[PDB]
Amino acid sequence: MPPYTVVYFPVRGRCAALRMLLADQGQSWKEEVVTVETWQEGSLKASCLYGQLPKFQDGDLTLYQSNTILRHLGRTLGLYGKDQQEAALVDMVNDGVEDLRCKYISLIYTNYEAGKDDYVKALPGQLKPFETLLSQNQGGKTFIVGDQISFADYNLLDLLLIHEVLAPGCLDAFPLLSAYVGRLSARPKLKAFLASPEYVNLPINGNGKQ
Amino acid sequence: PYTVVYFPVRGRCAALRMLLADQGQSWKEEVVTVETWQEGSLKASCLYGQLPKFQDGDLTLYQSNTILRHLGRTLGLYGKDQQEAALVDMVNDGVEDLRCKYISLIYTNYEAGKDDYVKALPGQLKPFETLLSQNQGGKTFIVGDQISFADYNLLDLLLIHEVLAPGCLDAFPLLSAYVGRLSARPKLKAFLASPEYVNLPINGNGKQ
Ligand SMILES: O=C(O)c1cc(/N=N/c2ccc(S(=O)(=O)Nc3ccccn3)cc2)ccc1O
Ligand SMILES: O=C(O)c1cc(/N=N/c2ccc(S(=O)(=O)Nc3ccccn3)cc2)ccc1O
Ligand SMILES: N[C@@H](CCC(=O)N[C@@H](CS)C(=O)NCC(=O)O)C(=O)O
Ligand SMILES: N[C@@H](CCC(=O)N[C@@H](CS)C(=O)NCC(=O)O)C(=O)O
Repeated sequence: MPPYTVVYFPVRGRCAALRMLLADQGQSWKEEVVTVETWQEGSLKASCLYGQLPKFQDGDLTLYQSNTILRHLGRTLGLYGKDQQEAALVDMVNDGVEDLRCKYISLIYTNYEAGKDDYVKALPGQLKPFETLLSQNQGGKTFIVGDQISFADYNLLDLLLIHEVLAPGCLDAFPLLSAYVGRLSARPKLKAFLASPEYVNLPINGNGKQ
Repeated sequence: PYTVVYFPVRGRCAALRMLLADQGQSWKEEVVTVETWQEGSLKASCLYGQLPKFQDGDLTLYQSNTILRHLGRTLGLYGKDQQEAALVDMVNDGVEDLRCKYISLIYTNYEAGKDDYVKALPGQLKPFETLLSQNQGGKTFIVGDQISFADYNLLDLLLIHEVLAPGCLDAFPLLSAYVGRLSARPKLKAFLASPEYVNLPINGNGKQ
């Protein structure tokens, strides 16, 4: 049996990046699907530390919070930079990704209809920093930080892929980010995973908007 | 060589300053006035257009939690092993989630939402009381038996909530004892009583 178990709703949401990480790294994991019915029952919610999913288990280590899970996997699987300097930069990129993810989630669940236009207008300004980080690292030819993949790469890749669905062509103005997405999307295991029913047949968000 | 660039408020820099002080580290403060910020040049050079900005030698960092993790990693305040490091991260993310709600209240709707906020508070503080009860009965730190960067961040969050809602920790025996115990550490105690800390407002709009 797999030592990894991810407990989540049947959506990609905040679990898309860690699933891409596990798949690309050749790890096995078990998915425990939580239906809205089961969640509204109350018992599972009450046992979750902050009353929220995802919940992750590595052996008998139970974790909550998507970024804690990413950092844990980054640390145990060696996807956290080659030294402390790179680890700090990997963290800085991930926090940036998380900041934009929060705005995206707010749009999707709070005011999709009304704020989608303003959101898409401000997007270039939000994506520029990542284009800049990439240009400073070997000319954007490898990963977001250093010359080895890190957990921040999977998180950034997911953020870019869901924005391409929200605003098709938003990456056209960013040559380095565009090439980065195509390059990472082509990795053997990741490519196989992104094309699988497991990934494709899951909606991005829980309210049907994207 | 540490340098923290920030506005003249405690805000998101309070915890890292408490960390540096308690650990006996020296740092230089570069104050950014609203005037200087509105000039535009500094903002434009900041990676995500925001402060704090931190320098460790020639390593320039942005994002308060990135700075905390960096100091946690280099100063040895990140748990004794990977299992503890993951738990330290889980506590910090929880602190950051409540901090975001606090900041939203303070700057978005202080007058209208303060009552609802204070009513929901016990529910938000319970998880930390529970974490503490599971660690040697709440007698040491939030994770393990050594202090971590999450302790300083949680301490700051609890101290600013006591200012917002005096007595909110009365219902939480472990959190109450935890605050008093950490607040009594020699260097931290000296720092929390200094002009450098005391004479700085908590937030930029005067609300607290
Ligand atoms: O950050 C987040 O991930 C975030 C997520 C939020 N909600 N997620 C949800 C909400 C409802 C469900 S659900 O299981 O009831 N319904 C579903 C499940 C699968 C596909 C479509 N709908 C699944 C996920 C709501 C606010 C947020 O900030
Ligand atoms: O997360 C945050 O830190 C956060 C911070 C925010 N604003 N911070 C500010 C805003 C204005 C200033 S300021 O330099 O113009 N004014 C000041 C400075 C010192 C004391 C009182 N006011 C200083 C900090 C606004 C929204 C946020 O979400
Ligand atoms: N900060 C947490 C947030 C997790 C979160 O928002 N979970 C949502 C779904 S993705 C949830 O559990 N919603 C149910 C609820 O809060 O009632 C993380 O990064 O994992
Ligand atoms: N996620 C960042 C947020 C930083 C932030 O919100 N900075 C605010 C003040 S603390 C800022 O620079 N505001 C000026 C602006 O954005 O115009 C962090 O944790 O440091």
